[PDB]
Amino acid sequence: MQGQPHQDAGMPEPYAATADVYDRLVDYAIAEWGECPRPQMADFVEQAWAARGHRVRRVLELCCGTGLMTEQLVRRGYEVTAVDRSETMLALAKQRVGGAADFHQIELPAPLPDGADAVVCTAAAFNYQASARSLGETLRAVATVLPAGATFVFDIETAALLKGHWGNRVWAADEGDLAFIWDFTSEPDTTYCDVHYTQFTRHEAGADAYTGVREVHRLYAFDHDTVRAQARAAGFAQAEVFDNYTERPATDTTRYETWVLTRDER
Amino acid sequence: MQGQPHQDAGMPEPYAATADVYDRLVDYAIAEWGECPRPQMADFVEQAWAARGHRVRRVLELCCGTGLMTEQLVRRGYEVTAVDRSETMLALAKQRVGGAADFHQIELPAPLPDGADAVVCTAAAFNYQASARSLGETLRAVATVLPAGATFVFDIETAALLKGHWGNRVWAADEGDLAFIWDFTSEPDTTYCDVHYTQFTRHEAGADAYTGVREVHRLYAFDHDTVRAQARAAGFAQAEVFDNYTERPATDTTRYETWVLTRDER
Ligand SMILES: Nc1ncnc2c1ncn2[C@@H]1O[C@H](CSCC[C@H](N)C(=O)O)[C@@H](O)[C@H]1O
Ligand SMILES: Nc1ncnc2c1ncn2[C@@H]1O[C@H](CSCC[C@H](N)C(=O)O)[C@@H](O)[C@H]1O
Repeated sequence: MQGQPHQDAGMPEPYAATADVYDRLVDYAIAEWGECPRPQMADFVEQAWAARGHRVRRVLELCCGTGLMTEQLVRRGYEVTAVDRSETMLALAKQRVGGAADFHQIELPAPLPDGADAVVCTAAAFNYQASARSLGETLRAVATVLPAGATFVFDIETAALLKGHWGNRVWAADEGDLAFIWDFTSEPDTTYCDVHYTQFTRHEAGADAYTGVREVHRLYAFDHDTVRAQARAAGFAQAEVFDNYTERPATDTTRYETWVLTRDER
Repeated sequence: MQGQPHQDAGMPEPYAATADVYDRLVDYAIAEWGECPRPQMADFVEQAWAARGHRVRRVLELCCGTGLMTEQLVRRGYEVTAVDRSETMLALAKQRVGGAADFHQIELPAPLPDGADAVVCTAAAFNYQASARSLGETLRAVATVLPAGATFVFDIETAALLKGHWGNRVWAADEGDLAFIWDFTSEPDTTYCDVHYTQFTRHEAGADAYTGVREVHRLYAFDHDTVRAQARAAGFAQAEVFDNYTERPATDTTRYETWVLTRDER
């Protein structure tokens, strides 16, 4: 996976070993750090479409993961195409949604399936973009399949958090059947934070045996000037930034920034 | 163990399951949180004795643990008596020091061996005292064996930390062969913090099997007025408080307070 630490043989790529705990860790993130529940994310994007008079029918979802946002869009009656680089994540998305969405294994940046009325990318997937250059190339791929005036909504963890909050701190929990640790490290003059994730899964209740699994996730911070510059060059001169899928403009307490990009029109 | 959470059958008392990782966790605490290395603790207590003209020969050490402070005192030529409630901790202290100190298994408060010229209690052992009442009873036991003008030096984690720092936060580390989590919880109107400690010990390098162990430690906060009141009632009207085994008076950044109590004289 481009942009992730070079590591030994048999070391998992992000989500290659942890896909089967992802939904549980999302429930934890919602309860602990303020990650937005998917129904609210879907309410927000629908409100954004309605406020522009967009008769959105076809939605392209990037980095769909296990399909938590995909299922909201499918339930609401959209014709959903959903893409992700991870075969383990996609297998869970297919279990959740079945044939009600069209799934593709694609590593961004790469050409995207044509025909959408709107594009979404939820839950900080864009923090895996390896560079401002790659981010711009991914935004170009989106612009290619969106008509003038159409919208792309995505969220990222705010740049300071990957350097000054989580920054170099540690979080963990012991839930008995599973214990997990996130150890964040960010070197002085880099734009990224390495998250060393470790988990221990109990073999059986009432016994003390566990299996340990580790994954390293490199997360890149993008400041507002970089997002705006790459968006403009990609064909989204208009970009706005909100606080975590609410209509409140982003402020200094925002942890998850929701960017609403509008495709250039005439 | 009085003052510790009532828990199920087969749940370890403090240090009953973790004595064999204690020295390693002290090395971690020294590196991570600023716990004072034992040679410096010993330098500080010796400087305090010299500043009073005390020809200290016999030292009583309370809550000696695995003997890290005991070994400093023995090396420096003192005649050391050392006591602790924990058979697992004392077995490690005897491995370290052998017959060069006189060890007793005693749970404080209780009568102490007579004859000391000075008493010490290092590394926050007094935060296990179950109440201000118990603390006072332990101080009385010390006063009983100390002559007029003699000193008792002990340290405690500062009251605010057990309510406002560690307070309700989490710390953890994954070191490969051992991973550990401290999960601190402190209810609104209590004077104590429960530390849920969990560790996972690797069976062998190059394999993913671990064994999990948990211990719960209830730590009590004592404010300055309480320490001073119980010390006075016990026969130590003079009490002074320093920052972590330096000659600097305690301040608002002090995490480990070093109390120097002087036995009443005429
Ligand atoms: N360059 C890239 N191309 C495609 N998928 C990517 C990617 N970088 C990261 N991902 C995917 O981004 C996801 C991040 S987790 C977010 C999942 C989902 N959007 C949700 O709302 O829960 C993972 O499934 C990961 O495999
Ligand atoms: N009431 C009590 N009576 C005796 N020992 C006690 C006690 N409460 C706690 N302890 C002991 O206090 C120790 C705390 S760890 C500190 C060990 C040592 N003084 C050092 O400098 O490293 C443990 O060994 C524990 O068993």
